[PDB]
Amino acid sequence: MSLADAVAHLTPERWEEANRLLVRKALAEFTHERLLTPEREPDDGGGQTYVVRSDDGQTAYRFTATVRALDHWQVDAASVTRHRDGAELPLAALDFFIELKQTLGLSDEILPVYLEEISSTLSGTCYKLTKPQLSSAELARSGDFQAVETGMTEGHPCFVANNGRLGFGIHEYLSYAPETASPVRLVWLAAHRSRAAFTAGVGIEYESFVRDELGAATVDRFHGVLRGRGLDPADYLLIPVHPWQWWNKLTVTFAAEVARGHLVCLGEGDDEYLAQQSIRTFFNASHPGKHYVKTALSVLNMGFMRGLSAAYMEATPAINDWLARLIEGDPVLKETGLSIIRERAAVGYRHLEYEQATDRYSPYRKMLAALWRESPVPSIREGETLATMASLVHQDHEGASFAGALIERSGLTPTEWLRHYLRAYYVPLLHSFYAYDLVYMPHGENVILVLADGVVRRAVYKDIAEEIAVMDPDAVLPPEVSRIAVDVPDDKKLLSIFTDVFDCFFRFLAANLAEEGIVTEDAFWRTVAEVTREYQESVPELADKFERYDMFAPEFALSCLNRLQLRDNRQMVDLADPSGALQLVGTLKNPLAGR
Amino acid sequence: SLADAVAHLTPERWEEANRLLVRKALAEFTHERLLTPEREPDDGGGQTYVVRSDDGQTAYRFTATVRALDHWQVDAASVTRHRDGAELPLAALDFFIELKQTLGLSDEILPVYLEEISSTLSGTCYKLTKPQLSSAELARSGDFQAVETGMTEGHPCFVANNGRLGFGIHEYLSYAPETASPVRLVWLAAHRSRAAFTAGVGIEYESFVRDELGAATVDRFHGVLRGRGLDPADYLLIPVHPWQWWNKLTVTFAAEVARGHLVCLGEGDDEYLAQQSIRTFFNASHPGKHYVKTALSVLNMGFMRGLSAAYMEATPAINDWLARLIEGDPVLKETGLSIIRERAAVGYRHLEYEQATDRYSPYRKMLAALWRESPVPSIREGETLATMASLVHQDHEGASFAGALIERSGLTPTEWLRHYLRAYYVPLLHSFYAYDLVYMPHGENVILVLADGVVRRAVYKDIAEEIAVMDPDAVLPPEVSRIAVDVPDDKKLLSIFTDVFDCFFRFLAANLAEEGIVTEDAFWRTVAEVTREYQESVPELADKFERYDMFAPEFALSCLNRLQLRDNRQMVDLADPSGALQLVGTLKNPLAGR
Ligand SMILES: Nc1ncnc2c1ncn2[C@@H]1O[C@H](COP(=O)(O)O)[C@@H](O)[C@H]1O
Ligand SMILES: Nc1ncnc2c1ncn2[C@@H]1O[C@H](COP(=O)(O)O)[C@@H](O)[C@H]1O
Ligand SMILES: [Mg+2]
Ligand SMILES: [Mg+2]
Repeated sequence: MSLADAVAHLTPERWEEANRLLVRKALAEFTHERLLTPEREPDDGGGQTYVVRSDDGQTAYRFTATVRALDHWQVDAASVTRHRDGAELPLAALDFFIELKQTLGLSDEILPVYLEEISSTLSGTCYKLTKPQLSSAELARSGDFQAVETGMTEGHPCFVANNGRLGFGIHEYLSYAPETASPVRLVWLAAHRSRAAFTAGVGIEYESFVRDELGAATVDRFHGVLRGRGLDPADYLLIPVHPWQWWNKLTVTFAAEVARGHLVCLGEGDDEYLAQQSIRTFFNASHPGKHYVKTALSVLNMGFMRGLSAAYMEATPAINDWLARLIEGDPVLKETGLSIIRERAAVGYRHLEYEQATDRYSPYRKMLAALWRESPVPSIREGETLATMASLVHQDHEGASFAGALIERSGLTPTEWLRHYLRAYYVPLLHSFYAYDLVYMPHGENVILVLADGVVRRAVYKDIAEEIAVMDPDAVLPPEVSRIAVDVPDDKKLLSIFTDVFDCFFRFLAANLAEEGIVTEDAFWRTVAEVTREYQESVPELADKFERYDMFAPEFALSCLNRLQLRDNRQMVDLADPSGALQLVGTLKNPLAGR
Repeated sequence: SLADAVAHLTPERWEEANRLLVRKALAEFTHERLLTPEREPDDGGGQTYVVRSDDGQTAYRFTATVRALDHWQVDAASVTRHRDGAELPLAALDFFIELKQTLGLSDEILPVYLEEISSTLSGTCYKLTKPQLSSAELARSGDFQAVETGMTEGHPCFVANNGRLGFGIHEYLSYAPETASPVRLVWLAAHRSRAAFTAGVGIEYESFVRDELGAATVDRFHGVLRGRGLDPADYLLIPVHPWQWWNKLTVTFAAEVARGHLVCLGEGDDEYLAQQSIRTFFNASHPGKHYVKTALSVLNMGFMRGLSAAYMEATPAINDWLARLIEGDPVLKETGLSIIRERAAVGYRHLEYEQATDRYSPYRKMLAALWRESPVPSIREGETLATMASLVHQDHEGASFAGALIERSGLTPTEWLRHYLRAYYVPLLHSFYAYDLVYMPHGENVILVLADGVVRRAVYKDIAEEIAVMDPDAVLPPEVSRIAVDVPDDKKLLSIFTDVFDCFFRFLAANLAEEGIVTEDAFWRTVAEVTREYQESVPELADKFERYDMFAPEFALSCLNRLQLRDNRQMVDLADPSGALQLVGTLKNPLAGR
């Protein structure tokens, strides 16, 4: 049955494995965020047994872990056991959360919805366990950008409830989840110019842009659909839409717009897209050189509804143009090879009645918008391949690091390999901060690596307009881009590197490379220190600022990521409050300290 | 197919949908005293009124006839909208934004309520594309399900009444009653450690499910379980709304599917039609077989339409108790009253979600089903069935369906009304006065048995979850004592005044008067005669008749729309219905001085 087929990945054996992996990560990351304080229990062999108890005291979780730099808890999956009233019990993620509800600060309101997000994340793991199990070495050897993108399993390495996609029924999961590599056809709407606005970056004009993307034949067909209803194509702008968004939302929530002819259904476009790790961003699988399309998707994932703001679209291209120009202008960013793939164009729809009915923060203002982003594909030479930076912290079904496999392929020492990666990825971030007070959101999903023979040649940053900030409230910026100017205490500025790079990315990378015996934490962090010191030696003009915002400070604040989602799982940061949802809980030892 | 699904959404149908809904909004919100129209005298022969927005800048203008029970027959074709001196299109979303403060819609509720408005309008657009049958063709047809799927209005008080929120447009087309789309149920095997089946008198499980599905189907179901390593003895069968399977059970209850607490058995062979309640299915393949009522986590008219696993245990016993009571009472026998029983019920208890929520949680209403016997086997040659909701049906010409039953009968409007009141309304007087027992007897909970256009007898449904005994000291069989309630004495007769008079007869007497069929005076005269004739026939309750006075000058105006507007997600709250009631002054009882 297509009934039975749709749940064939939900079996006791895979459910067990899924629960073991998720509970392993719960113990590790909730210990990192100091929600749990595991108690040391009597010397087993040497490298350490621990116990975590329920709110109750009645249910015990025992495991082994190696504790690594940045208060990182490498909890052994195979070691986790559960005990109550003298007896062992099966590992069960739902029971974990009910049992540690108060320990974890889960409100009565959030718990039941959080458990849906857990339930959904576990299903996805079960789905991923049914797929062909490719080693880290096979995936590296493939050189296949979309094989890597869709082969990723973890998601965000910190958030536990990270792959919820709540709003997807099972059939929609199987059609739309990145890990399915299901081909998707975008739904195209005509949107009346009384309510839709198209914004073009330098070098973009609308009529040639849409003809390049859809082909002149499809544009002609769409013009015919409007003439057919007695409508003038000049009156309308083209908006591509996530099929989920069209069938579940715009046809109901925006029925008035469809009925009135403010919105007209044109059809599917021909090209087959693959959802990326972000879910609502599509890569063009038929024409890899064409643009990604970022769609409005009113689905809950990882602390936010994944809509797209019609208001932010107006400035989105200008912000990208400014960033690209700043990068071509800077000698250090040139040495580095840094580029972005620009958000090149954007369209937004202003639902006039919903604006009248909602504050400017409502998800109802984020139901209909899209932007186009350049493919990195046309920029690579022969011999080059592309990969999500997320791949560096990927471990295959045998625990083998994809970073490890790139090191193997490269023929370089681990530390030589790391120098090339850090020069490409990390040095731009240090220089953007010190020279321009510029920060990004540089996790695994927002960076693409260009690889030659297993070596990182250069990094490509994406997700620009909605993520970048300038940490100077009086920054002189072109009018259209000054909304990126933020006021942030001095106190918290360098947390952009310590939190987003060190605690939420390097911590996982150094640990996977240590556990697999490829390179010691000592040599990992020496290498970061050295590249850091060499960057600073090459720009003496910024000496004063290197001392003021010290990368080698003894300590910096623990910023907790799960704590945000546990306090509020629908908007885990108020996008309307002065960066002040951060949950800082004491300090971490800086691995760079004394270098 | 993309264009096919939105083909009902056109400017002309959307315009007509908005006109109808703003007409009803002006009407019912005026009835509930949220609006106070001003009289702009055209003559002094009455006629013409204005309502302003919260800011006073936008003016709504119409004509109405005010009838008994403060019923505002707002003429749909008269409604105009004006701002800064210019005419504007009637747009329902704009109506609600403009009167947000007047209507008491919170910042939190407004945007979700507007979705329910948008969805209600969409439905109207879709009903406007169906073959426009007249009340006379529908009444002549004798087709139970042509009538059921032929209704357009929905609840005649509630404006945001047909939202079905959580249906995507594809789901609207497959699942909404007005589509008459055949549905196949999805069958799950539910492990006995979490599922419990309960049977009324005369039901045993194994013969029951073979009767419903056939021996071959049950055998195949046993085959899917043995194929998987599982013993069929360990499992019960639960039928599920495919929406609930595809969107909720396969995701929210993923742990149950994966562990084999729930096993997917496939679709059932028989075709069902969604009834007006949306999650109750009539068996179109075998009309004589059971209705299936399903758990459906969608928002409609002030509630989620899930089904409580906890209430299923007592459902059949409450049904058996009411049937036996009806069978034993001479006044209820003379009336011809019967119920269609909720005969069987299964409930799933999700133990982890129990640990995580309080007993009121919708997480506990996600997997449960009951079976309700069909009325079809009980009818004789010459008899047809119709939802009581049809009496207040008006076709595309404004012609009352009740009117068309009167014409077919050859009876005077008044003779016709006696038969209807005897079958439907007397049993409600006798239940209150003799047993302190009330139902929820709106159009969707009553089926009429029809001979030659006449109401011969009435059949009640929605039983276990609706009925009350208004007496906390009632001695009732152990299983059925949860229907015992403490209601203040001064609110008891609101069961008749609110649910029958203000929420049904108000509409029926106005439709009949406006079409010129029979006057309000003669309508309410007949009601008063049948009330008096009931009371005369049972003199031992003379003292309860003076204590609960059906002919009192006045009773409280109980506002239905005010509840949905205060809370569109659970409009009646915790375990205290007598709690959320919004009483705003009084209505002139049309039985006053009779
Ligand atoms: N490895 C990953 N790192 C970060 N985000 C990820 C990753 N894999 C998937 N995601 C998802 O991508 C989205 C990130 O959005 P943004 O933070 O704007 O880049 C969220 O929905 C994340 O759950
Ligand atoms: N004419 C009608 N009268 C009452 N309820 C109706 C009508 N048409 C549809 N319904 C729906 O039927 C359901 C009534 O549920 P209940 O009150 O428990 O029988 C609601 O979801 C109503 O919106
Ligand atoms: Mg992103
Ligand atoms: Mg009902």
